[PDB]
Amino acid sequence: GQWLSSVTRHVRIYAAYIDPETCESQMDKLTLILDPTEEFVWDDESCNKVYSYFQELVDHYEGAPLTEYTLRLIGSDVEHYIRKMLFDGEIQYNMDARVLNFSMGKPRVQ
Amino acid sequence: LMIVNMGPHHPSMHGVLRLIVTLDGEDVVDCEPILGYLHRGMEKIAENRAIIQYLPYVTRWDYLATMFTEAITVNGPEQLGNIQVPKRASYIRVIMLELSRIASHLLWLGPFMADIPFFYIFREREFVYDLFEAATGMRMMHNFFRIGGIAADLPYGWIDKCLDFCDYFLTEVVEYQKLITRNPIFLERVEGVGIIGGEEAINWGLSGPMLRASGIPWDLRKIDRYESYDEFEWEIQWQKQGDSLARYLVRLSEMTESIKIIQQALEGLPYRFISKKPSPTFELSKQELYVRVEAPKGELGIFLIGDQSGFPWRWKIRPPGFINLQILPELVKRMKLADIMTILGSIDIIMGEVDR
Amino acid sequence: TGFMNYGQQTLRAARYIGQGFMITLSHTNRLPVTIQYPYTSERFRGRIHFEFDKCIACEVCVRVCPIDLPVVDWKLETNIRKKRLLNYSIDFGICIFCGNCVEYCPTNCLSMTEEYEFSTYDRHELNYNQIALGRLPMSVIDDYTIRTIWNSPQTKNGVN
Amino acid sequence: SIKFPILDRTTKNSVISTTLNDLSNWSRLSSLWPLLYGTSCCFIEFASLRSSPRQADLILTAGTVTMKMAPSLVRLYEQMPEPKYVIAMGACTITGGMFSTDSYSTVRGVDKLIPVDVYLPGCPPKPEAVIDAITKLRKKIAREIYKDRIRRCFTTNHKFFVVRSPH
Amino acid sequence: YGLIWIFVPIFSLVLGIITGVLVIVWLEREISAGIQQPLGILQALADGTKLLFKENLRPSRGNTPLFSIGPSIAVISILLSYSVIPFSNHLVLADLNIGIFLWIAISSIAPIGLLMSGYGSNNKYSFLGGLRAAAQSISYEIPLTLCVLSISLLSNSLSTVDIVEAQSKYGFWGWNLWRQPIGFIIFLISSLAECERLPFGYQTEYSGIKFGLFYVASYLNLLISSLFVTVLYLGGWNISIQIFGTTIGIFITLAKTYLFLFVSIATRWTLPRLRMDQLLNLGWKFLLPISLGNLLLTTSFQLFS
Amino acid sequence: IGIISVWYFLVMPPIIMNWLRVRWYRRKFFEMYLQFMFVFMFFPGLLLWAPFLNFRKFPRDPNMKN
Amino acid sequence: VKPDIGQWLQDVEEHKAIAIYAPHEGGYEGRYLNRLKMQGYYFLDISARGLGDPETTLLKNYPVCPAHLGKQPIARWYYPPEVDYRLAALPPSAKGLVVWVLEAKVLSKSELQFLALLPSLRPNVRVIAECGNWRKFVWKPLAEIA
Ligand code: SF4
Ligand code: SF4
Ligand code: SF4
Repeated sequence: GQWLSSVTRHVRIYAAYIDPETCESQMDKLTLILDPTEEFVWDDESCNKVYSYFQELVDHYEGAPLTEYTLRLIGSDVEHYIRKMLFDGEIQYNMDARVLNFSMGKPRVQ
Repeated sequence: LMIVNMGPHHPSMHGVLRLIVTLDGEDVVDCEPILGYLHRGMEKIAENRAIIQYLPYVTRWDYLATMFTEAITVNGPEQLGNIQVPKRASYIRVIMLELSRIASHLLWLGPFMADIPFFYIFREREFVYDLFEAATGMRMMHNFFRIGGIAADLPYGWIDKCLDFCDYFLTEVVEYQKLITRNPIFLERVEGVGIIGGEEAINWGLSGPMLRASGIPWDLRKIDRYESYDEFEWEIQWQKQGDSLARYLVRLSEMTESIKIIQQALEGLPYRFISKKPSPTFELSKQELYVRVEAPKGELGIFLIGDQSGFPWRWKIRPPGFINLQILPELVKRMKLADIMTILGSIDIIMGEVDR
Repeated sequence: TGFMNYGQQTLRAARYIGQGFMITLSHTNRLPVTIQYPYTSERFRGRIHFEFDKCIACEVCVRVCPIDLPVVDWKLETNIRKKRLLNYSIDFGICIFCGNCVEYCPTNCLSMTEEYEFSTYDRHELNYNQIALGRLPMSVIDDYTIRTIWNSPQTKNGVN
Repeated sequence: SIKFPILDRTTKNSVISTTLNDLSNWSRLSSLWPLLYGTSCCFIEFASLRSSPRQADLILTAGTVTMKMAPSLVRLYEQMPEPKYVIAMGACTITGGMFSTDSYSTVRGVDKLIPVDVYLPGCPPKPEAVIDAITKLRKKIAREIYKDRIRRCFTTNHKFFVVRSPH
Repeated sequence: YGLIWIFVPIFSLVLGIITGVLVIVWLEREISAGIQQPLGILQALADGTKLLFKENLRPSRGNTPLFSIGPSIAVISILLSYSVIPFSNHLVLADLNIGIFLWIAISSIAPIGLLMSGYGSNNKYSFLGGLRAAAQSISYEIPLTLCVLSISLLSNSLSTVDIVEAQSKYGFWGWNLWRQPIGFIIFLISSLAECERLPFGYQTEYSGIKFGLFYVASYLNLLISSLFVTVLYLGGWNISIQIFGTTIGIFITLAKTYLFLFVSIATRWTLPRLRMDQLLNLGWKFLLPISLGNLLLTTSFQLFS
Repeated sequence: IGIISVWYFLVMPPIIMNWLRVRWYRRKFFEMYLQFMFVFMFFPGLLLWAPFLNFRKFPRDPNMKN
Repeated sequence: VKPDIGQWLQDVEEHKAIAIYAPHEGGYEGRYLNRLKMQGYYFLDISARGLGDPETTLLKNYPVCPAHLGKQPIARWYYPPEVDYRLAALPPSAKGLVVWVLEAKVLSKSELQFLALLPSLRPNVRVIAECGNWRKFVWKPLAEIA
């Protein structure tokens, strides 16, 4: 149809004309919407680091046809990068939403 | 030619499906049915699971009548291993399979009469699920089909409720039969659609109500001598009026024929629960066996190529209604957006056996 | 006389609307049953009752399961054939309550009950323990808001 | 390891404002009115218990959600964005259900897709289980005091063009 | 004193129609609890506050004044015509020399709100639905005002209090049930069919307070159609076969509008959609010619009167 | 009229709600029809009796074991 | 209904273990939880319908045990405790206490409810907000039977 995205938690492709939060119409501008559900802390410098890492990953992982399988691969290893960043303590949790399910497991005493 | 999206939440409730049409004006002319919505991957997991582990998996196909799926997937290994089922448990299986056919046709015509209400059929359905609770114990998620027959025995209350179901049910059925003769809005709002004949329904792929809609006395269990069908009363619908009300008379006659089969099988009682149970675990053989049973939608089928192991090497299902979904691209040519609700009702399909 | 034929069609339509109105007026007289909130038999296959000391060996719940969900760690104790079972962790979000090992248990300590009120606020709360799976749910006769449910009878018309 | 809230004070500490908050919260906990969202094995509870896909904020996901179902599902949550949440009423909206190991085209719960308050036992329970679930949810919303109307947008974006290769 | 005595019938009438739309909501819930099997009275106000306290939900389309006033005109097109009902021999809001004619005008400005709704929503769904709803509001207006005209021709008056008095001369047989039952059937099908109730959306971008406006506008449309069923055919306050006459007459006309609410909701639940082709086949080739037919019949019949 | 207003708003609604309670099942559809007409006529007096509910739930002879 | 009194807050700050005897008649239970939340506190949820060994779950870092679907190993890891990590889940200093909202009075064992109420006496910032077996009215009886 018109929606061509692989949208999960903290990773949303959204290749559309979205400069601000008003959606549209669809183009090659992939607007990476992060944290829709207010699940973690997401400080602005760490968000800039994760966005720059995603920019480097989509720069080095392109060259093939940017169809949906590359979108699954890039959202998947972006979620791996977010998981390994929060496991090292660069991304703390939130405890300001109405769930706080601890989606990546409780940090241990190790 | 404004493209309809035909979204996931339909105005009707008959599953999730995609029927994008160019519709020049209000006349629909070209259908492109997109599927894959309620998909599970039954074949590869069934190759990765055993018979006692894909035997809980046979519930997500035709869940308006769950006896047919587990019935054919247990009748596979029974004729595969050539293990005889006693007559008592087999006849009780016939009774509960025809009761599930009753349930499938009434749970078709419930939401079909709701689209074109719920407690007009739920007065019956509460006693129907009471019969399912007295038969196996679940509502529609039963696991009670073994090689020797029913996993349990019938209690002393279920046979009394089965005796009471005939004069509990047939009277409200024949009170519901006269409505289409009385009410002309069914003579003017669903009348006309279904213009395929018999030489064409044999030609494409059709079976079940769409094949018996043309006046063909078609039955697998009459052609194939199965479960002593020639002992009981039979009247397969040779109704040759073609249209959707012909299909409604087909379904009324199939429900009444199942009522006659159960009513003759009320006092039959020709014999234990499970014959040939030495051990809890067994295996399967390697043959070229395609087993089929008379579905309420027409020739549900199980394809099997064995492995002589705990897992089947090949497990492919031929669902009735998914082969019956092929004819709408041809039954879309000269109808309306107010007609496709009647079309997807008269196909009598749910998306459990479609994508699977 | 085509408008006369329209009038005859509406005469048959009015006869059918009157007859179906009598049918639906009779259908509105379904007073005694009225299923609603409270404000079955033994094979409900709801909440599964579990016993810890009767659970001994063979790990058949992890094998006959369609998804293999049970997680039980065990370390063999010498010369007494004791597996030292711990942490009978069952996730009911993973669990289907399809009931294979309930009747396929060699020990038969797995039995079903009539409890189904496990709607919870978090998925990590669903990981239940072995002592939480040994709790008698409810005696449903003994509520001040639950009457006798019409199990054996139907359309009793006795509350009124 | 969590973050820190603000937690300054409660500015609306009059009797009239807390009375109106309690009454609006209890009436918000009283008027569920779901858009149903059946089309699966959990549709069967609807006959025992609108059509505008931006109206009913108090929807519960009573359906088997897959990967192809997921873009329309997150678009529908974008059509219910701010006020209320969803209730997972299926093992497949929680853990992927009975196919939690080996299913490729089925998401392992919508707990990686959408904020979920209440998790059900899953496969069609009794029709009073949904009543107990919406009663619990009413107790949850009764705990909520509408967060004292406290608001933040991230807006992460790159204006560099991707190395695209369309059809 | 210069505005209090003038404002309080308006205020009491707004409170009365809010209680009446509460009645219609919980009464359709009661008939659905009868055909489908306390706290529930305030559940309708809980519905109203759930629809009230919500999000604005405005998309990126630049029709913001029409987006604002769409459901507003849809509400006005019913609410402005509650100044019309003679509940008794007194307590009508205005003298209203043209009684039902203002109601026909305000019910005829409803497709303006329907087209403003069809353009305020940036969706082809609500575009097509606003086209259909405006077209069926247009289509069902003519036999509606035809049977309105025939009753006003029997009475030889347009003012509603005059026709409500005029129905009580022969007695119980003097009502318009026994004067025009055919035109009563016309007014039945026009009342049930116009409000997107007896046949059948188009709110796919209207949410928050605007969805509540469409909600209350539809059920107040049902309210005003029911109150015109009372003041046209059943009678206003007369049961022939001071202060207390007003208090019993409001009970009489509320029993009559409860009668029509039960009949209308029951006929809604026992009839399906006309599937949009028999709808227009009715309202143009059948309903309008027979409305002209009994117009000619009542035109021939008022010669001797 | 204030006397008649407080009479209709105080004496009527508990007896009306009580007749709605005690005749919830013992009714013809003629009786349910006239009760629906009555509860339609008699709506806005039920505003002081809507949140309060005291003699409603004891279908046994139990004891307050809370 | 709606009896305007904060006596349940006085009970939760005096006894801190009260059985909330309240029906399934909608959400008439969280309003006192909302008044505790508006006082600066933080309230989290639990349910005793599947909570076994409650003192061994609120403390002593009960094991994670991730449910493998016949593919992964056992991986007997130790998840953090319920209320110790919840006391660790108070990042500011203005939070005066932590409310533990329990919503399952059945399948609870009277002994283990007394053990959980004594665990609310263990930490001073812990509030027990257990259920009261669904009476018709709203009654806040303290932990006397447990
Ligand atoms: S409960 Fe069943 S599976 Fe577990 S140890 Fe005992 S026999 Fe084996
Ligand atoms: S209850 Fe059902 S799903 Fe769970 S382990 Fe037993 S058989 Fe498997
Ligand atoms: S968990 Fe099972 S029954 Fe429930 S929605 Fe998913 S597939 Fe259907």
